[PDB]
Amino acid sequence: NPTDSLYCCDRAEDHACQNACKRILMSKKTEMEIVDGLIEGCKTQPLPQDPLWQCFLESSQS
Amino acid sequence: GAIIENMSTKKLCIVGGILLVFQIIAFLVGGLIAPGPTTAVSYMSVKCVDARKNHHKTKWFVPWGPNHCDKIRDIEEAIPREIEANDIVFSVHIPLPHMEMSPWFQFMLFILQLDIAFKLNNQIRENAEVSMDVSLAYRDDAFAEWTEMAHERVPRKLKCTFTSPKTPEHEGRYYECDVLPFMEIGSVAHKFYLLNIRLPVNEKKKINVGIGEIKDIRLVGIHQNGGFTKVWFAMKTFLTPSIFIIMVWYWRRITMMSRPPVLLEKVIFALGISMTFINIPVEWFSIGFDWTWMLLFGDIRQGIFYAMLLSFWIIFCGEHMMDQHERNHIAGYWKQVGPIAVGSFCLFIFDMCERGVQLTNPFYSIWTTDIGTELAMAFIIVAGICLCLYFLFLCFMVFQVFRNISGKQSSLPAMSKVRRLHYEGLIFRFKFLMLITLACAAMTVIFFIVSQVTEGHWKWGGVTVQVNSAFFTGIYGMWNLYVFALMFLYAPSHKN
Amino acid sequence: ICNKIPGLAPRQRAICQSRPDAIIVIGEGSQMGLDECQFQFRNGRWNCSALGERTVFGKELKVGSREAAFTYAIIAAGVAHAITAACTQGNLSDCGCGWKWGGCSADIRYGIGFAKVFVDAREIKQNARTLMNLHNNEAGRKILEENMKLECKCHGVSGSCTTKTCWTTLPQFRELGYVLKDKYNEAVHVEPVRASRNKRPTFLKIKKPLSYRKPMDTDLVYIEKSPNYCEEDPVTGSVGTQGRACNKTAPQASGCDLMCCGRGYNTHQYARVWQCNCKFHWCCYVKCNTCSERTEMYTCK
Repeated sequence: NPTDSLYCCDRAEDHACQNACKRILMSKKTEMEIVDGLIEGCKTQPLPQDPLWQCFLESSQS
Repeated sequence: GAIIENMSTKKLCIVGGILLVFQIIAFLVGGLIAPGPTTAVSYMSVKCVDARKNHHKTKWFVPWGPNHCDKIRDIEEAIPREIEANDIVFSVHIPLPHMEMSPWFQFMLFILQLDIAFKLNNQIRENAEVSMDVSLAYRDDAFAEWTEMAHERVPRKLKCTFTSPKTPEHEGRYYECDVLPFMEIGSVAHKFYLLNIRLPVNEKKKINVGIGEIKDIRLVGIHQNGGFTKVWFAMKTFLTPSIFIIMVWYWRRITMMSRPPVLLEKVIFALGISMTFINIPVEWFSIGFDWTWMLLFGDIRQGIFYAMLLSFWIIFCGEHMMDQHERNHIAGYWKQVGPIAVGSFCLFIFDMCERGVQLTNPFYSIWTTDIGTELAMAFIIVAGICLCLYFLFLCFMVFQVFRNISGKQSSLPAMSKVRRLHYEGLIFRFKFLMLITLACAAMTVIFFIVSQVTEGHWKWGGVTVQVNSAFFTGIYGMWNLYVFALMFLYAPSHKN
Repeated sequence: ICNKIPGLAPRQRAICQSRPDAIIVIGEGSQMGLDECQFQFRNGRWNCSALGERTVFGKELKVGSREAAFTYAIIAAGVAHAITAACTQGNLSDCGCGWKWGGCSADIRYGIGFAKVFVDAREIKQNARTLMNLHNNEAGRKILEENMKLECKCHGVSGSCTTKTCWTTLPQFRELGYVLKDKYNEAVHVEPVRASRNKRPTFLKIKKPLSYRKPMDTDLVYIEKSPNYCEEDPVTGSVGTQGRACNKTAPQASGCDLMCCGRGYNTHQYARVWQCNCKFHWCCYVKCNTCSERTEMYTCK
């Protein structure tokens, strides 16, 4: 459930990533389009050092 | 006299071979079957944050899992959030995730390792003393509430040194602090333990002020492996019936004779009684009850056996003096047995102060304060002096016995036949037991040194052998067989 | 999910999909290694930064010099250290473990075994650079293993050493960074070895005279000459020294005369806040005022 993981970028450092989060998650319904939207939304490749992607990967196990 | 005087060399060598086979088995049991004596698990405490919810009632902070605390990854992050001291509480959940503690772990021993960072304006004071506020709880299943075991203030004096130059280019490096003895209990009856450590600050009263700049609190938990405990209990369950049979036979051999028992045989029987007291697996009741005093009881049993053995050696040496000796009254040995009694009493009082008080306060440590250290060191020094005096007396007695033996051997052809064989039997008995005792003591010391200096195990073939546990099992079986051979060989021999 | 993460080999991404949570810790470890490298070289002309895109392992070095050797060694050491520290913190549940019989196996062996295979999995190709890379990663792991502190406590008959336990602890990573800096100050030159039958290099031997032996496993090893690092050049990955601050003093590698490679310095009144004079506790928030007087920060042109 992509909506259930919307809390992950409350850990994000930039408000731009947060706005991209809300727009994509309430606008997109498929995961690959979601991740492409995020990387094009606040212009950072997925990195296990980023707390946003850290939360996403961690919550993927739950 | 004793049986060993009359045994032919063939039967004596047969008995020696049987005892050697049993000794080999006792070594191999701990070498191969046992998994090692003890286990140390290092825990990194999780820096939970109090949001000022602990107003009156004792909330418990769980490091991980459901209901986990609002943890802080790096303690520097508290400054932006306006989080201050007296709020950050270090929490440890004693079994690592998806693990349980069991009574087969005979004890729990915890110590701390404070990670203190260097900083020019926040250095450790000259005599800094951390004053923790430690709380501990136990839980039986993963859904019940935590029940408070103990809640104590635990002061510890810091001993920290910084190797690198005290320069701003070297800020952030850690002090080389020593480990702090934290707590110990003799029972692990409960499955899960939660430990909460606070560091409250009141700079007016000088409490936890000037103790530096702590980044992290590491904790190490030491317990006895369940497999080693199982092996130990199996070994004791085997040994106890054998020592009972030997003791009953020996007591029958003593009583069913034409004379009252001599002092040497009473001392041998007392040594057998002490070793039976050790062999009895009363620890196998700790698995069903929360008896915290098991460590102290085991210490008392071991000390009793050590004192009895050291007294037996001097009684044997005294009894085997040929000339103007063989006084079968214990009162004549106060000079040489007295040091043993004094040293045993001093060590017993020291253990009562160290491990006896801990029953009422698991975090207690006699070395926490200077005066307690003075008392403990005085008792240990007096015990050491008594041991040195005992060893000097033992060497004197052995030398005098050998002088009398050498004097006796000159006149052996002159006495009658009965006296000739009697004195030859006394000589043979003393020589045999001295050789065996020296061999056993030398092997015990050598294997103890090996256990101290070795890695902990050795690899050969497709298996690894535990050296530490083989040492324990082998020495225990060795002294059990020493007592067995002592009681069997030195019982009175029948005459017909 | 992580099939798009930059800089991972296909086997590394398979491992990533296998266990999402291990990747978080390993990424934190690689970041710790890169941060330690950047702190160690803070005053150097090469500040452990390279021209390129950000990856989990940072910008890769286009020349196999001593700098790349130190970077890869610190990356491997950081990965292993983070895996072990996360295991001991309770962040990883599958780590180590058995428990009731043997007390579970060691933590450090699990950490090293995982970090070795994953970090070496990045070396997809095979070349002298690859053998150097594997040697440097193994050197980092070996140096981390050497610096573990061994501690023992006696809990025998009363307090005696009749029975004592011994356990290893991870070294705090700043000390390991200093140790690897010392090793970097003595890295050894190398060329690969080649034979008629194998047709490709299998191992590597020392270039420097007086010896022809294989380099020791704990030595940092490099194959290419180091550039000047103060000229911006994309063919070599040097970002240049322009814009970097300097102390305008005699000491080596810190002065503007050496930092700027003769181009001089530009300065301005920066006036840092320099908050000072606080009543520090052992941690956490304290109240104090600031004492920002003045500064003139010199920077290379």
